[PDB]
Amino acid sequence: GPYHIKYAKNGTHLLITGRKGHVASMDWRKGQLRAELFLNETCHSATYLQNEQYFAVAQKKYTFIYDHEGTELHRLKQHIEARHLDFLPYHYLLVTAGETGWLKYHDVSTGQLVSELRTKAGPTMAMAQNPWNAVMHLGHSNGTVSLWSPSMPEPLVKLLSARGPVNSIAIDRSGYYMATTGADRSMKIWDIRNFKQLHSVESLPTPGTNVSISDTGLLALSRGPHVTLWKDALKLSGDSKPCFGSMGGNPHRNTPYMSHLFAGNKVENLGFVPFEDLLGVGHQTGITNLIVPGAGEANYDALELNPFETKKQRQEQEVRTLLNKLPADTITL
Amino acid sequence: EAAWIDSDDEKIKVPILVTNKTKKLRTSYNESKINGVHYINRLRSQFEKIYPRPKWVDDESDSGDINALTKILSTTYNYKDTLSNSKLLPPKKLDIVRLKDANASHPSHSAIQSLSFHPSKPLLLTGGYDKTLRIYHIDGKTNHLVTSLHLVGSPIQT
Amino acid sequence: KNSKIFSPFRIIGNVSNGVPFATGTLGSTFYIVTCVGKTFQIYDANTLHLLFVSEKETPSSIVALSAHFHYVYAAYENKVGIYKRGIEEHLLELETDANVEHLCIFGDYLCASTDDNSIFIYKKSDPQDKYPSEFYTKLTVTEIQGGEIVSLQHLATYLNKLTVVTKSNVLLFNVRTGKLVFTSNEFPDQITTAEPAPVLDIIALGTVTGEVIMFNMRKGKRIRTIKIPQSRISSLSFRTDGSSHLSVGTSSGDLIFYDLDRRSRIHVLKNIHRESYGGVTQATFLNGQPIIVTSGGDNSLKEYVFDPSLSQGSGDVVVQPPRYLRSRGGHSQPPSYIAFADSQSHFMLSASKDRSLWSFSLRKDAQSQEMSQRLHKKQDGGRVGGSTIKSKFPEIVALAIENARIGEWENIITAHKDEKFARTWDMRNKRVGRWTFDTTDDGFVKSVAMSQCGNFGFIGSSNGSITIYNMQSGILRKKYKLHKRAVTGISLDGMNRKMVSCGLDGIVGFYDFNKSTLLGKLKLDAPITAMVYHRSSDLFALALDDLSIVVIDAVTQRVVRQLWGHSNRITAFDFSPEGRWIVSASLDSTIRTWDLPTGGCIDGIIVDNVATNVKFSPNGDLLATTHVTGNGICIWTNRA
Amino acid sequence: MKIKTIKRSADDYVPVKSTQESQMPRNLNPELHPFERAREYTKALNATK
Amino acid sequence: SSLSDQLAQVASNNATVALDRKRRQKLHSASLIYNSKTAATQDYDFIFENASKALEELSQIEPKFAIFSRTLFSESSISLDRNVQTKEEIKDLDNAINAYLLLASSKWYLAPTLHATEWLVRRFQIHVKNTEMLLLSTLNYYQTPVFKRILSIIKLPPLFNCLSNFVRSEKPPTALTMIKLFNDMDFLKLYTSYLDQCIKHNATYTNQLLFTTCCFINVVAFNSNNDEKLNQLVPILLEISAKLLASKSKDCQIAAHTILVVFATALPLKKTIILAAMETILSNLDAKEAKHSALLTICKLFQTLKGQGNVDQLPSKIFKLFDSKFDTVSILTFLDKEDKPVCDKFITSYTRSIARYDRSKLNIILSLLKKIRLERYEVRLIITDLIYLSEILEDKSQLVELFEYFISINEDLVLKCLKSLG
Amino acid sequence: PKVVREAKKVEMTEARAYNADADTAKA
RNA sequence: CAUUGGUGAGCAGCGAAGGAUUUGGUGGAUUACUAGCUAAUAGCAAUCUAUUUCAAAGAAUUCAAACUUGGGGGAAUGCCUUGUUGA
Ligand SMILES: [Mg+2]
Ligand SMILES: [Mg+2]
Repeated sequence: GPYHIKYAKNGTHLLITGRKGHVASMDWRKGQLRAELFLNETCHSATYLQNEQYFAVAQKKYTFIYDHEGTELHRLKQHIEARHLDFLPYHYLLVTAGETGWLKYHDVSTGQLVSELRTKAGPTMAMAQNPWNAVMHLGHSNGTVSLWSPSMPEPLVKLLSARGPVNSIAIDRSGYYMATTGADRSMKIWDIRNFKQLHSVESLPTPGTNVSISDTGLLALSRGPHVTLWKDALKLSGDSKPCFGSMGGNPHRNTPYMSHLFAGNKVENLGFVPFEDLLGVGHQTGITNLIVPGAGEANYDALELNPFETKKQRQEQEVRTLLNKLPADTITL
Repeated sequence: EAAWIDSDDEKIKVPILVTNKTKKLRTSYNESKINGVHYINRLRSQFEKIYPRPKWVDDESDSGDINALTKILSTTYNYKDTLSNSKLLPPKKLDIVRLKDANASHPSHSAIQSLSFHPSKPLLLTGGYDKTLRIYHIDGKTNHLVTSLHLVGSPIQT
Repeated sequence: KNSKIFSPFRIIGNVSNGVPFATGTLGSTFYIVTCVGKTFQIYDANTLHLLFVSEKETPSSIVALSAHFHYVYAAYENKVGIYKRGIEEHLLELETDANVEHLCIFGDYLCASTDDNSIFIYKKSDPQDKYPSEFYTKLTVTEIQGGEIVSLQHLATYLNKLTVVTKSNVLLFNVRTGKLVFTSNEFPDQITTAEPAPVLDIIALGTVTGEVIMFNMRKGKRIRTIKIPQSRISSLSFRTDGSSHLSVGTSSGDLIFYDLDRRSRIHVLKNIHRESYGGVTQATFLNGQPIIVTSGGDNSLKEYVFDPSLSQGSGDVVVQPPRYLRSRGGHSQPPSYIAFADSQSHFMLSASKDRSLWSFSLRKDAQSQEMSQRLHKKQDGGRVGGSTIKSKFPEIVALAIENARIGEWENIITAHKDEKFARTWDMRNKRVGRWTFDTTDDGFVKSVAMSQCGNFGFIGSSNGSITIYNMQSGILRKKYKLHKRAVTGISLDGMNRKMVSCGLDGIVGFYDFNKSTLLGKLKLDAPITAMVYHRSSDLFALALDDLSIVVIDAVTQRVVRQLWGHSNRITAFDFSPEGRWIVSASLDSTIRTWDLPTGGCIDGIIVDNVATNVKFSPNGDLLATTHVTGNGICIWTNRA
Repeated sequence: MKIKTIKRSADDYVPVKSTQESQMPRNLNPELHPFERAREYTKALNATK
Repeated sequence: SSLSDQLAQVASNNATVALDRKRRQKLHSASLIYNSKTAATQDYDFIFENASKALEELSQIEPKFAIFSRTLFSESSISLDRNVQTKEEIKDLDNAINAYLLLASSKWYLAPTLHATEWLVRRFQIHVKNTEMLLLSTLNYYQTPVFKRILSIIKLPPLFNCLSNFVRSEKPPTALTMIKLFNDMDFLKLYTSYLDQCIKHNATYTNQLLFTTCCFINVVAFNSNNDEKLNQLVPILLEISAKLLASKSKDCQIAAHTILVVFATALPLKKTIILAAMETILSNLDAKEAKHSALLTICKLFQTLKGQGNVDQLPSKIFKLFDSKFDTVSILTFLDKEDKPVCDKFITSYTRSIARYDRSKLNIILSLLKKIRLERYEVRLIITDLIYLSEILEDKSQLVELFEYFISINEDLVLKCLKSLG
Repeated sequence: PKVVREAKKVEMTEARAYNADADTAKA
C-alpha cells in the first residue's frame, strides 16, 4: 500500500497500483484478473487508455504502456517523473505532469508527442480533465489553478483558488462546476463557465486530500481517514454551501448527505464507479467500494459507452473511435 | 407480569443530552428530561438493537412419552457401557499392558522350553536345554529369582 | 531482607495463577487481564502479546479482577486498587478486616463483597469522574435473607440494582436506596457461578451438580434447565456473534457448547486444562466475535475459534467444531533447573517437575517456546523401543549448554531422574536431539558437562565412571574411572587441556584431557555436592557437605579460599561473570553473595521461599533464581 | 428509511437467446455526448477525403 | 491472501449475474432435457410453456403440486429474477424451491417431473444456488440416468466432492462411493437436517427410507474397527432414530428398527439407553408390520446387554407398556415359531417382571419356560425370585406347579437355590 | 477426494456492546 | 571373479494397544513486550454531527523555478531568446 484506483470509462475494469509496485488490472464484477505486475519500483498512478486493452503506469522516472496481458509495449522516455496521468478519450491523448512542472501531451495512436508545455510553477500538485472541453486543469504550490490546451504555450486561464498548495481538483460532467481543495484547510467551488467563485468552506477540520464529483452531481470529500458526501452542493444559490452540521435544524444549511470513517487508514484516492451507484476508495490496506445511492448515471448511452460490450463490439468501437479522432488543436475553452 | 416493583424508578428523573451516547434515546428534539420509567423502557429498545432477541428465550420454555430416547442422549456424554462392571471381555479390542520381563533378574542361556504358573503362590517356572530350573517371583515390577537348580545332563523339555 | 546488590525485576513465564481473568474492550480491540500471584498482566486478545504489568507487588495476593475501559480494579485483602496502564491511580480501603471476595462495577457505583456477607458500595464524587472514589453506603445480607455470596452481577437496563447471587438463591438490591426489591425462590443445589445473558432479564446460574439455569429476574421464574450429570460448572458464557450458543465449563477440565435454539450439543473440548489445577477456571466469549478465551490453574491461557460452516445451506446445523487458535503458557510446577542459553540475556532454558523443558525469552514474552520432544529417526533403521502412549521425559536433574557449534549439531545435554542415560537437545531447532549417551556402568546420570568447543560431552555416573562422547556423532571415545562413589561434577577448561572431577567420596581429581593422564589427586574433608568452574579465571567452587564453599585453583591444585556461614545445605550457587563474586543459596532461606578477593560475605538476603537455583547472566546485568514455590522465575538486576 | 439503488436487470440488457440482437439503450442528454461540433467536423473532413 | 484468491470469491458470489454474452451462454446452456446447442437458442417463454403443461400432469398425479402454480410456475414468474431481488425476498424463494424439491423427490421416475424442474433450473438457477437441496433429494437415484445429468450441470459443494470424479463421466457413481459421502460426519448432520424436514412434512417414501437406511447401516459397518468414531456416530444417528420413531408412517418406524439393531450389535450400550429405546419404540407402535419388526428389535437389543442385571426385570412402566402392545398370547406365538431369533435374556427379564408385578399371569410362566430353553444362569435367577414369591405370596396351584416344573428338570439346581435361600 | 477441511484465517470484527454507564441515575 | 547397477524373495538383529515416505491448512516465533478510534492538553468506545459556526492568524519582483536529455548532422511548421512593426 497505499493503493491508487482508476476505473474504466465504462465501469467494466478496475486498475489498482500499489505504491510499492503491485499493479493489477481486473474485471471486478466477474472476478477475472487480466494482468498483474509486481514491478520492484514505485508506481504513482495508472490509467486505462482507449479501452481496457491498454493501460499506462507512472513508475519511478518513466511512464510505461502495457497490454491487456501485462506485456510492456513502450517505454516513454520523454515523460520524466510523471506523477499524475489522464487520458482524453475522444482525442486519444495521454497527459502527464510531475515534479518537472512540464505538461506533456502524447498521442497514443501515432506515438508522437503532440506538445510539451512549461508550467513554470514548480511541481504540479493536482490535475483533472474537463470532459466538456478537454481543457486540463493544473494546481500548483502557489495556490493557483491554470487551464491548458496543447495549442497554447501559455495557460488559457489562471484562477487563484487557495492560499497554499492545491491538493486536489475535480470537474463535474457538465464542465460547469469545479471543486478545489487546498492545504489551507479550505474548499472552494468554482463556476468555470464564467469564472465566479460560488462557495468557500473556509475552515475544515483537517486538510482535504482528494475531491471528486459524480455523474449525478454528488460532491465527495476525503480528509485523511474520513469520507464525506454532499448533495446539491454544486449550485449557485447560497443555501447550497457545504456545512458539516445544521444549527438547530435550519433547513437552509446543507448537512452532509453521507459519511464514512475508515478507522486507521488514510484515503489515497476517490473514484466513482461510472454507471453504478458506488464510490471507489483507495487506502493503505487496499481497495474498498462504498454504496452511495444516487451517485451514478442510471441511463447510459450504448453507442458512446456500453458496460455490456462484447469483444467484437469492442474492436469495432476501437476503430470507429479512431477514425473520427478529434485533432489536438481543436481543444479550446 | 412483573413479580417485583421498584418505586425509586418512578421518581428518578434523568437528563439525556448530557452524554453523547444517551442522545439517541430522545423521541423528539425538544425533549430533554424524562422520568425513570420511560428511561428504562427506552433503554430496553436500544439494548435489543445491540443484541437481537433470539428465538429460544421467547417462544420456547420447558416449564410412555415418545421423546424418551432423545432425552437420555442429552444427559449422558459417554454412550458406551463401562467395561469395569461387565464380567465378559469385549470381542475385538484387548486392554493389555506390558510389564517388566520376568527373566531380566537372571537371564536364561537357552530357549525357554516350558513355562508354568504355580497354582496358588505367585511363582513362575522356566526350563530349557540349558538344563536349569529357574523359579521367579513375578510381581510385575522387579521379578527377582527365588532359586535355580541345575540338573546335569538332563535337557529340560517340559 | 533488602539486598544492596540485587533488586526484584519481574517474574518470567507466568501467565495465569487460576484467578478468573477479566476482559476489557478499548474500542474495537479486546484485552485480557490475568492474575499472577501478587501482580497482574494485561494481554492483547488479538496476538496475546504482553502489554502492561502492575508497577508494584500488592501486599497480599489478588483475589478478584474486573476491568472497565482503561481502568483495571484489583482486589487484595480488604483493599480495592484502581490501576490505569498498570499504574495505581487510587486505592479504595474498606473499613473492615473482612477480605474482599467479589467485585462489580456498573456505571458510577463500585460494589465489593466481603467474606462476612457484607457488600460495600462506593460512588463517584462527580458525574464525570473517571472512577468511583467516595464511600456511599453499606449493605449486608444476613443468613435469613440468603446464604453466602457467590458473585455480584449487574444486568443491563436495571436502574441502580445489583443482582446479588448467593448459594441459597438470588437477591436484587437497589444500591441507591439500599433496599431489597426482590428475593428469588430457594434453589435446591448449591450455586457456583453466575453469568448475565445477552438476552434481557435472564442470568445464567451454574450449580454444583451439573445444572445451568436461565433464571428470569423480571418474571421470577425458571425458563430453561440444562443437565450435565456428574459435573461441577465453573464458568459460563454466551456467544454474541448472532448464533445462540452457550459455553459451559467444568471443574474436570472439559468445555461444552450448546445450541439453545436447537437444544443440542455442538461439541465438547476435552481436557483443555488439567483437572488437578482446577480445570476450566474461566471461559468467556469475546463480545460479538466467534472466538472464546479459556484459562485454568495450570499456568496457561488458550483461545479457540468457530470456523464458518461448510454447508452452503443450513449452516446452523452443520457446525464446525472449535479449533485451537493461539495460546501462551508456562510451567505447571516450580522449575527445577535454569541456565542461560546465550551470551546475551535473550534466552533462558527451564526444566520443571512437570516433565517439560521450556525456552523462556527475557527480552519478550512472545518468543518463549517449548522444546518439542519428538524423536529423530534412528540411523541404524531399528525400531525405537518405547511405550506407544506418548509420555513426556522424566524431569531434568542436570543440564549443560554450549554455543560454539550452535546450528551444526546438538549442543545441550540433560540428565533425568532415575535414568541410566543422558539425552541431547538442539537449541536452534528447539527439538530433542538424535543422540542418547549411556553411562555404561549400570549407574544413573549425576553430572553432565560439555567442552567449550562443543565437540565432547561428559557424563558422570553414580558408580564413579566418567564417560566422554562426541556430540556430532554420539560415539563413545574415552572413559575415566577414578572415583569409587558417585561423581557430582565435571568441567573442562577453555583450552581443553586440564579436566577436573569431584564426587561424593570427597576427592577431586585433575586429569589432562589431551594425554589422558591423572595430573594429581586431592582429598577434602567432606563429601562434595556440586561444582562450578569459571573458565576465564580457572577457579572452581565446591559445595562441600560441611556447609562450606571451597574455591580451588586448577592450575596449582590448592585450596585458595574457604567460605563459612551457611546454616544448611547449599542448594545451588553461581559465579559472577568477571570471576569476583559467588552467589549461593541454602536451605536456611538465604542468598549470600561472597567476595572472593576478601573471602567474606558482603551481602545477605532472606527469601520467603528457599531458592533452588541461582544463575548470573554472562553479561552480569541480571540474576535469576527459582524457588520451591511459584511457577515462574524471579529476575533480579545487579545494582553493582 | 427508504433506500433505492441503480438496479440493472441483466436479462433486459443481455438477451437470453444467443441469436437475438443485444439491446442498445440511448440517452440524448448533451452532457453524455461532448464535442458535438468538433466530431461532426472530422466526419466532414473524412467524408471529403 | 493473494489478489487472485479474493477475486475467486468474488466470482463465486457473482456466478449467476450474466454480466456479458459469454456468461449468458454458459448459464442458459445448462439443461436437463436439452443439449447445449439447442439450449442456447431457446427462450424463457417456450421453456415455461412446457413446464406449465408438465406441472398440470403432476397435479393430476398429486394435488399438492397445484400450489406452486400460484407461486413458482405463474406467468409473472417469467419476469422474476433472483439477482435483482433483496435478501429477504430470496429466502422466501429458497423456501418455496426447497418445498418443491421435496415433492418432486419421489416422482423423478415420471417423465413430467424432469420438464417441471427445467423451469426452476433455467429461471431460478437452482443448479447454482440451491445446489445442496437438489442433490440431497436425488441422492437415491444415483444409478438413474437423471442423476448423471444433474452432476454434469451442477458445481459440487464442498461436502459432496466425493462425486467430483463422476461429473461428465460415462459410469454412474458406484454404490461404494455413496458410503464414503455418508461416512464424513458433517454430511450426516446435513442429511439429518434434510431427513428431519421430510418427517415434519410427512414427505417420506419407501425408496428414500430404503436408501437412507442402507447408507446408515453401512456407515456403522465401515466404522466397526474404530471405536472412537462409532462413539461420535451415536449422537447423530440415534437422534435420527428418535425422529423416525416419532413418525406415524410405518415404513419410517421400520427403518428405525433396522438402524437401532445394528448399533446394538456394533457397539455395546448402557442399559438406560437401551431401556429408553424401548419406550420410544413402544410409544407409537400401531401398524402390524411395524409391530412384528419391533418385537424382533426388542429381543435383539437385550442380547447385546453384557453387564450385571442383564436379565434384571424391566421397570414397571416399561412392563405395562410392553404388555399393552404385546398381549401374553402374542409373545407365546412368537415363542412358538421354530425359526425364532435368540431371545432368552429378554424372556428372562420379561419372566421376572411378571412375578414382581402381575400375579394372575403366573400360569403363563409355565408355558413360556417350556417353549424356550433358557440359560442356566437365567433359570437360577427365575428360581431365586419365585422362592421369594412363595414366602410372600400365598401358595397357589400354579405357583407350586412352576416349582414342580423345576423339580422335573434340573432338580439339583433347585436345591442349590433353596440352600442359598432358606 | 474426501472433504477438504481447511482452517481459514479469522480476523477480528467490530461489534457493538451495551454500556452500563447509562444505567446509574441520580435524583 | 567383480558390481559402491536395477528389480525382487527371505533371515539374523532392533522392537510397550504398530512402523515408514510425501503433502494441504492454520497458529507462534524470525528486532527489545507502554492498548483502539477521533476534529487529541480531552471525548468516544451505544458515539455526537440540532453549538462545529463566528472571531483571530495567514499573499516574497522568488512576479524564480527540467539540477531529471544516449551519440552525430539538422530542424519546414512548432517552442525558447532577442530585436522590430502597428495598436
Ligand atoms: Mg505441512
Ligand atoms: Mg541533437
